[PDB]
Amino acid sequence: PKTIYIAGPAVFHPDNGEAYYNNVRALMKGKDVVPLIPTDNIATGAVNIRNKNIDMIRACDAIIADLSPFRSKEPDCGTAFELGYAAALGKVLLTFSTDTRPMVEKYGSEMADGLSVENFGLPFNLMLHDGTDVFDSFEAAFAYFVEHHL
Amino acid sequence: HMPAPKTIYIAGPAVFHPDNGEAYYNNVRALMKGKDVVPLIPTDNIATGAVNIRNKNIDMIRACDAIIADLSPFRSKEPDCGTAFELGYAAALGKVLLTFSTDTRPMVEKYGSEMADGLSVENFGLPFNLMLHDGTDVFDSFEAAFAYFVEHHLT
Repeated sequence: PKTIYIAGPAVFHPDNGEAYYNNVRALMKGKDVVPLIPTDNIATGAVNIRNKNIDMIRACDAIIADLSPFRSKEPDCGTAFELGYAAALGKVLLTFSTDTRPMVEKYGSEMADGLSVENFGLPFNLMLHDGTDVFDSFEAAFAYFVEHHL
Repeated sequence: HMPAPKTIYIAGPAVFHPDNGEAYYNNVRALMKGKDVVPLIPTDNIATGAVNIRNKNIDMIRACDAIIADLSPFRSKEPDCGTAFELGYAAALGKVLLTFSTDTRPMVEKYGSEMADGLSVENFGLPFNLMLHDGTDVFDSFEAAFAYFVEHHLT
């Protein structure tokens, strides 16, 4: 029974990600996979939340990271960190975003607020992209997983 | 003579500076002059192609003894996600993790509440997302993070 770490800023929504995770649970029910939900409200304190989340990344088979814009046109840094942790461990890396326009399109130019905008046809920072397509939703990323990863 | 200096990956959004970070990186080099430690500078203007840049940066992270990551606000009150990824990569490999920000106020002070624009703000007394904090002090500047490295990790 495989495990997927469910990374992303759903946890900051007013419902603490309840609807997002319920949707994730419903999709993976009965498919020999089980979600690993971040511990941001099952552990107490920043230290044990970080450690238990890291434990889940070490245990997972793949990570599905929601790189949708968070508070700006940039994805959530906590999700980015978890993706880097998973990448260093050789996990299967799957990402999606609700806005997959190239960064230069999102920002309107190759510079905003005095800072240059990456121009590689990618929707976000190039470190977050390992060659696999950026999917449109958790469903698309999860459907890709089941077909190519048992 | 320097057979085996320590190495530090210089992570952060300086690559997006209008000079591609040259003034920042030149100062990093000057700070390390004459010490048994050398900088590994992101390849963001070394290699062409997003694939090769990412591969080259990961090469440097795998090689490094420590990462000093600039987690200052980047285009918002949040740090740069590229730097955050590199910190996660280094953390998984067990590197020495050092971070700094030009704004070390807790997130709830930065955002002025525990919820901002319908999205909650972490309330753990940390200046940024708790994944990016491993227990070490958050320093004020590269200078401060590097001085901590010199005191504790150099010799």
